[PDB]
Amino acid sequence: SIPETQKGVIFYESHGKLEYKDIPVPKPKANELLINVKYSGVCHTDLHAWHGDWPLPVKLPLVGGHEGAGVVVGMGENVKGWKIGDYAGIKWLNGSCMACEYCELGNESNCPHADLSGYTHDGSFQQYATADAVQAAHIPQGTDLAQVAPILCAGITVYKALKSANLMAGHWVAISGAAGGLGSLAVQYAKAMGYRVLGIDGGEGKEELFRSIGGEVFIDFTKEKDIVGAVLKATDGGAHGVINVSVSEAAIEASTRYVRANGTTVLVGMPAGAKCCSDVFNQVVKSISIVGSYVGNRADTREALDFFARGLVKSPIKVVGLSTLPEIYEKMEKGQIVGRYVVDTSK
Amino acid sequence: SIPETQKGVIFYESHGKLEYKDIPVPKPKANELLINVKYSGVCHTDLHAWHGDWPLPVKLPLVGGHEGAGVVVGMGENVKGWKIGDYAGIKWLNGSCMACEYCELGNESNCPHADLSGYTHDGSFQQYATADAVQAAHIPQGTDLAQVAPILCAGITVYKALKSANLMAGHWVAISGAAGGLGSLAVQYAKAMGYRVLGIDGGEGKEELFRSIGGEVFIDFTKEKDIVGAVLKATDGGAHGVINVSVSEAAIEASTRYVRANGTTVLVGMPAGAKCCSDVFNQVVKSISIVGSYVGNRADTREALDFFARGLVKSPIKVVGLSTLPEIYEKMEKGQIVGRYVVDTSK
Amino acid sequence: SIPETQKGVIFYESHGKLEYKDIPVPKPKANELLINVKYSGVCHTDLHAWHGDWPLPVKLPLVGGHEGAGVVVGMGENVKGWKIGDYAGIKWLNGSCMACEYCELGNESNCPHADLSGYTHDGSFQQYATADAVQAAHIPQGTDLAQVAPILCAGITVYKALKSANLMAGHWVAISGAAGGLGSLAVQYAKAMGYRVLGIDGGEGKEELFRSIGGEVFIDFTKEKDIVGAVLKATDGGAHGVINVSVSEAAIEASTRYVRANGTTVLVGMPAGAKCCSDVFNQVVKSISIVGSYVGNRADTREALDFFARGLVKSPIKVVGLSTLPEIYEKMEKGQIVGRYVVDTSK
Amino acid sequence: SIPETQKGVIFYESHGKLEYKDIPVPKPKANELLINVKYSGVCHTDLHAWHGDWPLPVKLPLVGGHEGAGVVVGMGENVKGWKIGDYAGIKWLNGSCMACEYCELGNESNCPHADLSGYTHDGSFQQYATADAVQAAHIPQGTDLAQVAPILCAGITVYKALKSANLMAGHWVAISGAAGGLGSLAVQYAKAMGYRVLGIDGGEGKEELFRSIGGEVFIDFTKEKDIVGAVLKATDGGAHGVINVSVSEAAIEASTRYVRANGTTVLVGMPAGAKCCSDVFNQVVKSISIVGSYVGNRADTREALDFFARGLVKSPIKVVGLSTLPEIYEKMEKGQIVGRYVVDTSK
Ligand SMILES: NC(=O)c1ccc[n+]([C@@H]2O[C@H](COP(=O)(O)OP(=O)(O)OC[C@H]3O[C@@H](n4c(I)nc5c(N)ncnc54)[C@H](O)[C@@H]3O)[C@@H](O)[C@H]2O)c1
Ligand SMILES: NC(=O)c1ccc[n+]([C@@H]2O[C@H](COP(=O)(O)OP(=O)(O)OC[C@H]3O[C@@H](n4c(I)nc5c(N)ncnc54)[C@H](O)[C@@H]3O)[C@@H](O)[C@H]2O)c1
Ligand SMILES: [Zn+2]
Ligand SMILES: [Zn+2]
Ligand SMILES: [Zn+2]
Ligand SMILES: [Zn+2]
Ligand SMILES: [Zn+2]
Ligand SMILES: [Zn+2]
Ligand SMILES: [Zn+2]
Ligand SMILES: [Zn+2]
Repeated sequence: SIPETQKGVIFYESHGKLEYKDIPVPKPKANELLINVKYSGVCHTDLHAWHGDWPLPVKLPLVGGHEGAGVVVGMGENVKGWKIGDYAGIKWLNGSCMACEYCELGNESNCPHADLSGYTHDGSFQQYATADAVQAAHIPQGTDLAQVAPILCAGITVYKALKSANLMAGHWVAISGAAGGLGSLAVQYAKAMGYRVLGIDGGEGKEELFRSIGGEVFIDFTKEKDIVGAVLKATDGGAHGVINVSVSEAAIEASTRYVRANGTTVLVGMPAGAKCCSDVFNQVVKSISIVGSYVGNRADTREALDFFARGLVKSPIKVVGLSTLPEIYEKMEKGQIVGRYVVDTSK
Repeated sequence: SIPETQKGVIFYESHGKLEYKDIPVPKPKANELLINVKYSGVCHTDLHAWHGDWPLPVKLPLVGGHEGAGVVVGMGENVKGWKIGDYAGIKWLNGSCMACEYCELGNESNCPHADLSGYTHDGSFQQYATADAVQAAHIPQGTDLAQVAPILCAGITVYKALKSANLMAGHWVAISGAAGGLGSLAVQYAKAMGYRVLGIDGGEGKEELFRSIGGEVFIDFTKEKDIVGAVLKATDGGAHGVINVSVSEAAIEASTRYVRANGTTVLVGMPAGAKCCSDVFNQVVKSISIVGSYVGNRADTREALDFFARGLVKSPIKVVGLSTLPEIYEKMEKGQIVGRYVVDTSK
Repeated sequence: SIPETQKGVIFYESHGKLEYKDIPVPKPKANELLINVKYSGVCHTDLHAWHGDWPLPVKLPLVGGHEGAGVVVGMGENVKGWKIGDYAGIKWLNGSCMACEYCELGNESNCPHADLSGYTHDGSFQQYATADAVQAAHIPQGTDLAQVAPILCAGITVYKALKSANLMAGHWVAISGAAGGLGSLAVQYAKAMGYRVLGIDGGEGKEELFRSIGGEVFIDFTKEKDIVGAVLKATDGGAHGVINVSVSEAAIEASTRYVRANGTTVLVGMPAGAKCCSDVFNQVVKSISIVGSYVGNRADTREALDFFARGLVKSPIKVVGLSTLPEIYEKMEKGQIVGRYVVDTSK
Repeated sequence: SIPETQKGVIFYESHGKLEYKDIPVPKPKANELLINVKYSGVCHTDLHAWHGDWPLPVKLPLVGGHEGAGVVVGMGENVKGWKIGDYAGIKWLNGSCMACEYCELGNESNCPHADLSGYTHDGSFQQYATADAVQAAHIPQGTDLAQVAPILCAGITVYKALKSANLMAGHWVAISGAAGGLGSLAVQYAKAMGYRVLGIDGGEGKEELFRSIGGEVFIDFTKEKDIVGAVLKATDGGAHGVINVSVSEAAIEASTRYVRANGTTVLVGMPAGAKCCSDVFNQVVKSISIVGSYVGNRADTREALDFFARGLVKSPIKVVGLSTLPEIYEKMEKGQIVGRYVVDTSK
């Protein structure tokens, strides 16, 4: 039935050797599911984590990963709306307190008692993982789990960021980083949501990917000397919305400056040490809003998966073995990635 | 009955001598009210107009003023909803194209063809002024035009800001510089809107004043030094809303750090150099929004006036002669202005 | 160059003979466009005007029409944002006071002094008509004025209704009578807005049509009899939004019962007798809203036109001569109107 | 410690004899708290329940009551954020599934698996009761429990109904039934929320109560022949909001007809067999919304109690013995009640 030993990728100090090795299988707590993870998307977040790019410390030794699509093989005595066999999703937000003002308003990700997969809780870069039963993602039977894996962070994230840009069907959204993990999903969520899509990315056939997945206007940051100008021109006065999913502080500076007056620039990506600076005068006069968006809630999860089920968004994924995570991380830190890598935990 | 000559305050160069001289009485176009301004507010926005600072062309020869309280004394053929004897207010936004995206959404401020009182259009620093009938404030019968005049820029601006903060009755709002100028007004609207009010200011008896006008908690920048810590403590986790009257980089920056999760920190004035630098991490992790808020539209205005009608918002004013005006510009170009000054267009 | 005499369609009594006779060309006031209407829509609202049904005074002698597509051929002095040669649209709401609570909130429809095309103001059933410049639609260059004309009442009404339904991309919307008239248009906007579309209609091949225009599920009133049950089943718990084109008491009433919890059921047309009876229990227990939705404001309009610009909303039209008009009123006063009729003001 | 026997009021068939007798103390389930209830507000809902006024059946034999303010003396092994001694509130919504689309959106009351205090779950008309630990109301230590008891249904209910009327500080709200249990709280919530308050009730010193608790304009339905007229007059065109907490189908008819254009009428009260009927034309033309509101959620609970803690709302209560519930019910069915009766479970 349930083994005692499994394989994971784990590091013991920040930015230290990523070890592919045999580790213990974790036991569920009363609130938690034990999931046999079949695939895990790899999120740029997981790299920031390994590098120690963020002001919060990770749990060491840490098993990373937070886009885990697997099966429920065990559960706590306190878990309720779950059967053995159900498919489950391990997300960034392993678990919230579900008892504070924030969790009550559906801003579960902002709970100060938040427990995070691939940071403070052993994640989905292993064959077996634990996750809060209340927060976990109900994945419909029959879902190709390799394909859905990225909806679990990149998908819910950009979906919720779009809602928070307060667009309307027919308005322009500019996706900053349109070819990355988060970017190529945002592009589709946004087409599905009725927006006109402009994409800023750059690199080999990054454009091609963008066209193939429904985007309308592409601006290549490798070639366009005046990004702002192009956006302003392409959208006749600026993006009603901007979704910053680059890992560029620069790209973020620009997003403050090509967003439409009365528009909204959303911050999603979180580059090392990054500040968003904008001129006060300019932001006031133009009544521009700059909004931080942090993953999503359960309702965001249910909605975001519904888009995948209907077939309207689909990550451009390559499936490689878990034991190849050091390679994905090298590829990712060079922005070579066209969409998403998901790891098979069998290899 | 309607004069031909009038007294007013006008210049011929950027930073030219300010001529309290006689000038022609303007004739209203078919779309305008002609207004006999009895009192006008004076703020620093008028200073920057004079100085020729801000980017785009002033209209020389210019009569300044954008806070005009008067009586409709004449009107064009096209005018509707206005009677001779109605009390009218001349705001920053005098008129707009009424035929663009921005205008239609009640964001006329952001019109490409915006006509600006005391800038592109001769303003309230004169006995008789013209104004697009459609934007002009409908001051209610039985409003003291001296006491109401400053409300036409500061009051409405501050009311719009509080809406831009997007709070509900019972949420804490934090107002920087809360006892000086825009602050006092802010505090009073906030209170009248059901918000719990935290004030930050410093100096001779400002705490007393702040209490006397509805302020709940006062944080003293002279005697406290972990502002963030004390705002957090007092509001049990941060301020749902912030209005940033004081515009030091540091005061704004701190807002991003004492603002509650999912809260909104609002940028207000027209400061000609200030930057807002938010840590991307912290802004994303706490789901914070930084909303630039400009001048109110016609609905903002009617609403801001209704609270003042109800006796709920008062400004201490100091009434001196229009003839005295240059003296007051001159005191503003240093900083010898103690308080909120209203000009009497008869003296 | 601009004629003095013109042809138009005018009456002298409530339900009088409809004179296709020559009439003076109206002169625009300083606030108006003079428009050479090339095509006008014809709906039943024009029928009730003629008939003298609705409560308050028609303006005899009257030229009907409220769906006018033309070119700006002249303008008053006050007009802004308009050029000769611009294509313009004459809607139900022609002009308003622009100086009341209602006007300022973009709810001009509800103005006490609302000037209504083909009612209080001679409308689009004529070669040349005048219209308040501020409300007139800005039809984009490169729009076929025949195909666009009906969108000026039905299209916008139907677009506003869907907003009044307050749905998000991926929510089910249920549209009654979905293949006839307002329905087809509704369906197409809904689809273009990201909504999943359920249609209810009945009769000869309406299901086919409905599919051909984006409809997802079709519920056939001929062949099904637990409508509520089938709407519930198909939408897995009810329709987040309902647009009630068909106005039988029963069709509306049912809406309150197939609408999802927290959902919104929208009332649209101008039916001169219909009642909406909701069970208070059921409306309270399912937190249902019943929102009356009227004609779109200037922003509703610019948005509704932009979808049609993009090729996403088409109406089958049938173009017959303005001279032919009374025949069509006459067919409307019974119900011999097969489809959506547009008048050519040259023939 | 915890007795095995206690006293309750219980009936065995609908509208049957209300028995004051010795009953078993209930055992908590894993999810639940066992509360020693000290006081229970009595809600008109509890009467509708005993009479069988509503289309859903009660649990028989039923212990009524759903505004229970007491102490936590025991709890399930699965309960988490609770200590023995905490004060707890039993509300209408004993418990939701907390796992469906609705519960996720914070519309917990609309869960189809909803378990209801004083209908499907033994309520607070007894010394000891069970209640879901996740839904239960955290009452701050030191709260006078007799006074807070009504916040638990009447308070959260009207608070949430006001939010759902979408008013702004300065708009008029008309409370229909301003002197009843729900009414006198709505009046205060609304003053606290910055609205102008108009009240419709009637009966001995019902006005007096209204004045004493902060209401501005009272219209007595015992004396005013034209209620609509008076409201229209009193608020200069109608209530931006209406909160129907009468138990009159009539009063509800009127509320559809004195609500401001663009305003919102909220249905809260649920008289036997009641329909809300409104003219379609009138509701469309005026873009009026009619919205059902069903108690509140946890966040509504936390907010609503915060208003009581700050001292801004206070039920006008008489405290009598539980054993006197047949008398309260007789008084209530004659609309003699000026505010609220709370039952002491010691007598
Ligand atoms: N806030 C959240 O809830 C959240 C959720 C999930 C992920 N994230 C964060 O979003 C960021 C991106 O994660 P990702 O998984 O999409 O990154 P990726 O590496 O897969 O792709 C990023 C894209 O950025 C483009 N990009 C870059 I680097 N610089 C750019 C520039 N200057 N302009 C446009 N595109 C750029 C690259 O080409 C790449 O496609 C990371 O900081 C990650 O922590 C935030
Ligand atoms: N929907 C909900 O979430 C919810 C929550 C709590 C209570 N309720 C419902 O609200 C209704 C009122 O409950 P209550 O506890 O306030 O009722 P009350 O008896 O204490 O006072 C009701 C008032 O109605 C006045 N009233 C009446 I009877 N007819 C009136 C009329 N025609 N005009 C004005 N006031 C009227 C009476 O004078 C009384 O003060 C009941 O149907 C109850 O089920 C609904
Ligand atoms: Zn929490
Ligand atoms: Zn992630
Ligand atoms: Zn000013
Ligand atoms: Zn404009
Ligand atoms: Zn029409
Ligand atoms: Zn008006
Ligand atoms: Zn539920
Ligand atoms: Zn109740």
